[PDB]
Amino acid sequence: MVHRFRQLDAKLSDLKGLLKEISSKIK
Amino acid sequence: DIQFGKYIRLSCETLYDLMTQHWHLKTPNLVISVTGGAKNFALKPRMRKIFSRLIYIAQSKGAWIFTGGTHYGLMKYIGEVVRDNTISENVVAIGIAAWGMISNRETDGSFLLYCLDNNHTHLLLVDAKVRTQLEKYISERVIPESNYGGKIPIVCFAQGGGKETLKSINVAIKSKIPCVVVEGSGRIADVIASLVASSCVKESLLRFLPRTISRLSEEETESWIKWIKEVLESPHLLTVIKIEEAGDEIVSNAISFALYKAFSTNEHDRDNWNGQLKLLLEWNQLDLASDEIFTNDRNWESADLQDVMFTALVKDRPKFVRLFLENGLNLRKFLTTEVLRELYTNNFSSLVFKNLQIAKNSYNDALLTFVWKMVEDFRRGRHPLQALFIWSVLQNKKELSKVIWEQTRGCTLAALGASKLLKSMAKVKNDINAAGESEELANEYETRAVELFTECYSNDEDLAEQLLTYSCEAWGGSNCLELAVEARDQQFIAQPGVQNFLSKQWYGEISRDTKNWKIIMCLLYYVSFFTSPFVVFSWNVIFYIAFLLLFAYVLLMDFQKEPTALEIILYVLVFVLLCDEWYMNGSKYFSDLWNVMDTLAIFYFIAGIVFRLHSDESSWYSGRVIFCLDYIVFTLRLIHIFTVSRNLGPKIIMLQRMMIDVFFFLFLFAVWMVAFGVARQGILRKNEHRWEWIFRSVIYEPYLAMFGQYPDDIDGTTYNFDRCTFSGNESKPLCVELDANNQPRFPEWITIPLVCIYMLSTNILLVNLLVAMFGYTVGSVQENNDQVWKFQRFFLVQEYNEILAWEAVMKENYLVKINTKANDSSEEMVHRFRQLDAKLSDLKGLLKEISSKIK
Amino acid sequence: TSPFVVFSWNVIFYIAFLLLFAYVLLMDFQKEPTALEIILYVLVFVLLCDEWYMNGSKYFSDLWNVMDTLAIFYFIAGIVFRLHSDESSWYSGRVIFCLDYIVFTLRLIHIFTV
Amino acid sequence: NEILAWEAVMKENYLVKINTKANDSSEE
Ligand SMILES: CC(C)CCC[C@@H](C)[C@H]1CC[C@H]2[C@@H]3CC=C4C[C@@H](OC(=O)CCC(=O)O)CC[C@]4(C)[C@H]3CC[C@]12C
Ligand SMILES: CC(C)CCC[C@@H](C)[C@H]1CC[C@H]2[C@@H]3CC=C4C[C@@H](OC(=O)CCC(=O)O)CC[C@]4(C)[C@H]3CC[C@]12C
Ligand SMILES: CC(C)CCC[C@@H](C)[C@H]1CC[C@H]2[C@@H]3CC=C4C[C@@H](OC(=O)CCC(=O)O)CC[C@]4(C)[C@H]3CC[C@]12C
Ligand SMILES: CC(C)CCC[C@@H](C)[C@H]1CC[C@H]2[C@@H]3CC=C4C[C@@H](OC(=O)CCC(=O)O)CC[C@]4(C)[C@H]3CC[C@]12C
Ligand SMILES: CC(C)CCC[C@@H](C)[C@H]1CC[C@H]2[C@@H]3CC=C4C[C@@H](OC(=O)CCC(=O)O)CC[C@]4(C)[C@H]3CC[C@]12C
Ligand SMILES: FC(F)(F)c1ccccc1-c1cc(C(F)(F)F)c2[nH]c(C3=NOC4(CCCCC4)C3)nc2c1
Ligand SMILES: [Ca+2]
Ligand SMILES: [Ca+2]
Repeated sequence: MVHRFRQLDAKLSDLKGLLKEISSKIK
Repeated sequence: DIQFGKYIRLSCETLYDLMTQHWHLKTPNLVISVTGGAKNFALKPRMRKIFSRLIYIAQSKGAWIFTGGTHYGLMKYIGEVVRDNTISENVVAIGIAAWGMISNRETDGSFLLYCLDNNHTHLLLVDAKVRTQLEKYISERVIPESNYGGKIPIVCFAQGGGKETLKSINVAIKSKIPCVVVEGSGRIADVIASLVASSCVKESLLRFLPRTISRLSEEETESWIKWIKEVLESPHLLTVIKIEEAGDEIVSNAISFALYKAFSTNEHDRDNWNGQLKLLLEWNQLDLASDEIFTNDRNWESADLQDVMFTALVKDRPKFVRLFLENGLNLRKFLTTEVLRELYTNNFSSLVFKNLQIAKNSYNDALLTFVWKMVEDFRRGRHPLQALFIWSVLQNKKELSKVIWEQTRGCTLAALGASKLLKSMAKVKNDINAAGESEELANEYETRAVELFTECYSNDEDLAEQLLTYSCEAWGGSNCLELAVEARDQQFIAQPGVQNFLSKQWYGEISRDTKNWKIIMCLLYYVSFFTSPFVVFSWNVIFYIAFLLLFAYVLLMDFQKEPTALEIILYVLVFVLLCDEWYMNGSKYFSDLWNVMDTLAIFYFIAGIVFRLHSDESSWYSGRVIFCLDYIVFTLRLIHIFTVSRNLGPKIIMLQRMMIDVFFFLFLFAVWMVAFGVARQGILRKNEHRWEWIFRSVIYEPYLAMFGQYPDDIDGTTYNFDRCTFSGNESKPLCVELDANNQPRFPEWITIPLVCIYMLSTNILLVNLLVAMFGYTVGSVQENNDQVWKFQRFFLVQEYNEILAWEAVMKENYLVKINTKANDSSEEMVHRFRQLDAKLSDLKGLLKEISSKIK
Repeated sequence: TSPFVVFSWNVIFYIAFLLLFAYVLLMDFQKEPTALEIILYVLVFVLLCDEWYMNGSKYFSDLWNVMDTLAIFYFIAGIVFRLHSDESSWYSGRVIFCLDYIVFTLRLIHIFTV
Repeated sequence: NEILAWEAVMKENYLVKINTKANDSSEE
């Protein structure tokens, strides 16, 4: 499953990047 | 005093002066349960575990414990645990109680609205502030022999919240070094744990303690929120035992972390790092110390560390030893004559000293005397690393022994020597657990050496043998292989590499595994063939067989009155064999059975010669008989000779395991023989006055009965009077008792069933049972017999700079492999999911920050 | 006072008793009881007294106990035949003693279970 | 008396060990 959980972290990283981008947008 | 105990009963520092001298000694540490005991407390298993571990730690460190002592809830259990531990440094449980809640009050008085806890050793009466003042004074107390920079470090434990608990927490926080600790579960402790805004505080307080708040007035709850704000101002003093945690030694970790944080935040002890390191050394905290101190590479040159290092060696903290070595430390330079002298003179247990005495006196060995004289030389006032390893292993320090062994250059040799030392110490047995641990550690070191040698042989087969042949280099009298032999290391010698080396040596210069029969047929180029042990053994076997043939010919065909020259040659050959055995006399000649047997044979031969030379018929006949008896031993020596067959040796060795079964068989057989023979002889014969015939008819005939012979004088029809004699003036058995009519008198219906039963028991049942036992025995011990034969093969065969660096490289690779081996499996994911929650927490924090930004 | 030593003494005494019984049975068995046979009777009754102590427990529960009672009964019956002073009677008494000797010897199997 | 208390202590330790034994594995 380590192979497969590995897939999960990519979604979290992309979501964090988008969150930072939108935070820059508002401010 | 009190009966169920001194009670000062003072009103609201001076008490401490009297306490120190009159009653008990000073405290390296102190612990306080600030939270009071509710009328009803939830004593779930986790609380019980936490407080039992806390009490055990207090006993280990020897600290006072402060509690109310009302005999309700938590304090009841703490007192019970304290009493049980003290009965089985010492723990002291001082208690304080106000006269308001005491039901019965009397002025050596005895005691029957709270009831005082019985388990508390001491109690104080007041006509809570006194507790705070006493804690403040004890904190302010200055002692020079303190690793905490003085101040007598104090830790306060909180289990359940409340008004009194919050007041106590606040007053303690106002004073410095409170070191408050709050557990996960509690009426108000959960609030504090969750917090680490008025609206959020109100929400947490309501959800965690809903009912009590409604009773409280608005102003009072506002004041409580102010108190909680004051507590929340400084989070470094607060420490929380999170609920999710379920590991061991949680209490010790929490206490150590809180005390370390308090010491670090002093703002004047921050510059000093030795104190922090010593504090983290007292408590088993490796990761925290490594992260805080050694990682930064701030202010230490690694030269002073020696001091701290010494303490670890005496306090059994192997992980800190490894940490010091990794971060830079020359053990060779640190180890000096003075350091070793201090280590051996004082820190060395005298029990091991007398045990060394007894071990040396009981048995003498080269390495035992070497280590003995080394330790005496150190005590009275050269490979010091070996001395440190010996000191560590002797005291049975498992982990530190391995850590030290990792540094020795003679890895396998050191392991074998340690195993031999442990076995020799275990020989001297006085405690079961001590001997068990000694033998277990010796076996572990043996297995480690076997693995290391497997790697050595795999990497380089040709030169791995040089390690076995390589000498000690001052390590000890013997080398690796001899050291393994002395400790009876069947596992080590039974591995493929050592057996292959032994075979290659025994075959000699002859090319190995050419063909067995070619070498026999063959019986400078010739010198190499003629100097091999195989050929020498073949020649000796041939000579012995020829000697047996000559002995038989002289004994049977040509044995005249006067010694003939051929018999003189026989004498010369036997004395030549005696001279050959003179060489082996140097070793434990009487230890083994075959050696004593050969000495016996030689003695019998010389006695037979003495009879031979008398020249009298009755004397030289007895000499011939002596020679005949000696021939049996001389021939039976072939069984010992042929233990190297590789096909017969294991089977021959197996015979040693059948002795118990043979003894049981013989015991039953002898009992039955005696019973049956006595019964029959008494039944069918009168008084016998010839001793020989008693045993000839009681023992001999039943013994023959198992070989298919059937008794004849048991049936009247079969019985024949020709063999027997009425009187004793003859050499044949006495006749059966007769009657007035001159006929046999025995009933004949008693003897026949008896004989049938005896024959059934002996001929059939017993032998089949023996066969079954032999089958089970050969099945059970088949594998161990191979190891035993391989071990004896060493004796049977022996009867007739760059390498150091390469060993270091191989050992370094092996150590790197084994250290990371646990991480190689990586079958645990909890470790790894743990990583996920950090991202979610950071994302939630950023989300809250951006939400604050917009609003 | 160790049980090991007491057991060793009892085993030695039992072996000596067996030797004495065999000697009386084979070499010296005369018409009129001899003092040596009287000593043998005394020893057997001493063993009976010793078993009286173990009688308190489940004496008939185990096989060896009933076997020893049977042996004692056979011995006393053989005595009764022995004292009649008739050839046909004391010969049967000798046969009885011979049969009893088998049980007395076979008790060693039970004795050596430790 | 002392033996009884020592037995109680050992039994308490054993009970605490066994009760939390199922949680020790934590294979779920
Ligand atoms: C009076 C003499 C000259 C006549 C005897 C004839 C044979 C009975 C002797 C002569 C040489 C002997 C052999 C000399 C050397 C050996 C090797 C010896 O060891 C092994 O074969 C296995 C050793 C290993 O595997 O390590 C076993 C016996 C054998 C065949 C001996 C067995 C008996 C032999 C054939
Ligand atoms: C009749 C008396 C007066 C003279 C001696 C009779 C011979 C027939 C005896 C003497 C020495 C004996 C031999 C001693 C040693 C050996 C080797 C032994 O083992 C092997 O042959 C091979 C061993 C292996 O495979 O390792 C077999 C029996 C043999 C020939 C023995 C069998 C019979 C021998 C020749
Ligand atoms: C489990 C089985 C197979 C084992 C024992 C069976 C038989 C071998 C035994 C059991 C009882 C024995 C019998 C007991 C009594 C007698 C009578 C006996 O003759 C007399 O008693 C006459 C005495 C006299 O003349 O004074 C001859 C043998 C016989 C049949 C015995 C012979 C063998 C028998 C049949
Ligand atoms: C009249 C004649 C021809 C037959 C009887 C004489 C013997 C055959 C008798 C006398 C006493 C008997 C013995 C009394 C006690 C024992 C021990 C018993 O085995 C045990 O000791 C174990 C008992 C258990 O397992 O509990 C088996 C029978 C045996 C030999 C008995 C079998 C038959 C014996 C030897
Ligand atoms: C007429 C008498 C004096 C001569 C008999 C000579 C031996 C046959 C006797 C004398 C003392 C006996 C020994 C007395 C005590 C014991 C110990 C006894 O128990 C054990 O050895 C193991 C007990 C355990 O391990 O718990 C076994 C028999 C033995 C050796 C007895 C076996 C037979 C012995 C050697
Ligand atoms: F392998 C074995 F042991 F035979 C055996 C194997 C399997 C089952 C039973 C036995 C066994 C055991 C015992 C005991 F355990 F009781 F000793 C026996 N005893 C006797 C007899 N007792 O006395 C006799 C000899 C003296 C004359 C009277 C008859 C034979 N036969 C037995 C058979
Ligand atoms: Ca020899
Ligand atoms: Ca009995």
